[PDB]
Amino acid sequence: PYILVLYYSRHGATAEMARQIARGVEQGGFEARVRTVPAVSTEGALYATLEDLKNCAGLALGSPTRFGNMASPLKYFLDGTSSLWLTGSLVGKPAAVFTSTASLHGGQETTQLSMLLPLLHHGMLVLGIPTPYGASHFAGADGKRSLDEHELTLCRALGKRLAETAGKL
Amino acid sequence: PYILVLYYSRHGATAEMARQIARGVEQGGFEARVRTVPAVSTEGALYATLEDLKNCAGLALGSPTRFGNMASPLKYFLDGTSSLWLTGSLVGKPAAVFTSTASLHGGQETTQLSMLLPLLHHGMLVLGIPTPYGASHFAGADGKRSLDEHELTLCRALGKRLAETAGKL
Amino acid sequence: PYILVLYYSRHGATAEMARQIARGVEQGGFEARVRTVPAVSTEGALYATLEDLKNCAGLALGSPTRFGNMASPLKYFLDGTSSLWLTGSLVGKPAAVFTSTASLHGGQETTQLSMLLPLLHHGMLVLGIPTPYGASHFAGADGKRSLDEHELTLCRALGKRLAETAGKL
Amino acid sequence: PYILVLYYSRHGATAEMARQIARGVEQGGFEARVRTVPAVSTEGALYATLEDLKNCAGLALGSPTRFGNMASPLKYFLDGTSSLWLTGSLVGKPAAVFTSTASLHGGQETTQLSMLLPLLHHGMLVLGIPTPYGASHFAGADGKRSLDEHELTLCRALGKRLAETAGKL
Repeated sequence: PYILVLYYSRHGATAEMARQIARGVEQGGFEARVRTVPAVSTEGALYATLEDLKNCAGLALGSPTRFGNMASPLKYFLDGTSSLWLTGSLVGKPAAVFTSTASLHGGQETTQLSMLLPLLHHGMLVLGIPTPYGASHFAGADGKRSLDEHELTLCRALGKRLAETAGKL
Repeated sequence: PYILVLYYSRHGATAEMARQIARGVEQGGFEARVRTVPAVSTEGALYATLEDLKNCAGLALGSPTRFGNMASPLKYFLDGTSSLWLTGSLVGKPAAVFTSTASLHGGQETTQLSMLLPLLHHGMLVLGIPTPYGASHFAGADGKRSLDEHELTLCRALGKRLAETAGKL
Repeated sequence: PYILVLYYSRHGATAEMARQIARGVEQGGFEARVRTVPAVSTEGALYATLEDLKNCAGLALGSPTRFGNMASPLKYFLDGTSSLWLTGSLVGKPAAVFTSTASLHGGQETTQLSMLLPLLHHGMLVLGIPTPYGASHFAGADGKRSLDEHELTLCRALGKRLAETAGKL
Repeated sequence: PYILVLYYSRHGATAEMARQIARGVEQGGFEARVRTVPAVSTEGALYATLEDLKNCAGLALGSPTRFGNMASPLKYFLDGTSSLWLTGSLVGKPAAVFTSTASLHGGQETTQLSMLLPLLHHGMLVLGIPTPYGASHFAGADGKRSLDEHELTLCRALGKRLAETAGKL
């Protein structure tokens, strides 16, 4: 009976968003299981496992926007979920996304969008904020800037909405 | 207690897909209300109304792929739904998409994708087929080619899944 | 030897962006031919023609964001360009997009994105701003708010870049 | 005076597509520099370097479709190109994409699409096939199935078109 809040964070912006979403989830009648993934190479929160994904009632996926796509260490953990898609899990379970960007120009909607693609592959029901595809944060080219009362509200709103939908389902 | 199957059709390909989805919906424990929209200019099934959208338990949206986007007469009917977004309806209700293309090259996924965008704006919960974003049909450059046993299965599957989710919700 | 700046405007926000882009185009060594399209129904700048599109050296496409997609009257004019895609024109010619939104939440990137899809169908070379997919404007829920020195800079930058690329090509 | 054909391959499908594109590039008046990237973890062609990307006249990017996104080892190599975006390179240079999928359902257009996002971030001019966003290959759930005369034609066509555009630029 938990929503998995699964994310990756480089300079900790996506990490705080994760926590707030978790609060939302709790407010929504569910236990938040907040997890991350390890760095990758060719040469914090606890690390997520396949079984974490297999057993969640629903999922919130987070990454910093990295050139319009999700961060590779997260992509790496998902690339290792064939089994779960093949036996058709995550199917039926609700999901949402969230992102952080260190950039004025843009790139969050599209990244949120690119992260809903796989969830729709795993056959999940995707929901947003009524950005509209998911919770977003501007971090400022310092990576420094902190959430606002507004961004905090949106994170919990989404977390709460995700949990309530898993409930209603 | 009905799923609105809302679509536009030029040469009737999307129209047959609509019907099959409707069958799915019935199989799924719901009444299908199948509707279309009128042609637009500067100079079949019954026509949809705003109240049709306001009162549905859930929604299936269909168009032929027209240069990677949905057909304008459909876009025109949606552009007239501000009121519904403003008072935040459709929110919470499930939705799916479907498309027809007269083309080898491609363009269906992207069009399905571009049609899920607005549903996520109106705050809906979007579901696919576990293409993966929605039911698709190749019509062949004649516009002629008919559904297969396979494409028919997918249409009802989606319709049934949409209705069952509205149910579970 | 002209770049077609083709757009639709409801409350004139996209219209001013069009003009500025046109200035950019001129700065870039090209004549701007600024055109719009007429309203559509079931029951300003000059109107664009098919031949306007056939003969341009390059293209800038503009719309207000309407539920994550381009405005229907524009979609309607493009839907009438089969001939041009079929005989494979626009192919090789550069193109860019621009948008206006009356909304805080979001929706511009995705709309810009959904408008680059067709250009890639017609086989065009698409370029952005080095949002990153094209020039954007927040209009404020009044539709009232005017361009900034910043948004103005971006519009001409894009127009200038589009024209220069058509040049280099 | 070379087009960088940059790709990742798991079971060698994207690898053959790379080679064919390279042939295209040669036919188009350019030297193909075909490169890949190493596997990533938490615990063939030569490997690409940052300087390979810095000095190309243009770029073709390839991956297998991995849940609607590009493969993580490729994403990892791109995530290490901040410097190049920051000093605004790749800007002005043409680019294309290509993909392989082991799947009936779908996912190639969207993945091609998700790979054009970053290229548009790095400020590149993106071109397709006049799928329409780039060259695609069905590998069959064996990963086994080989290119067709048709898919081969498309790969070289794209490679040739990419090189010719870099030429014209």
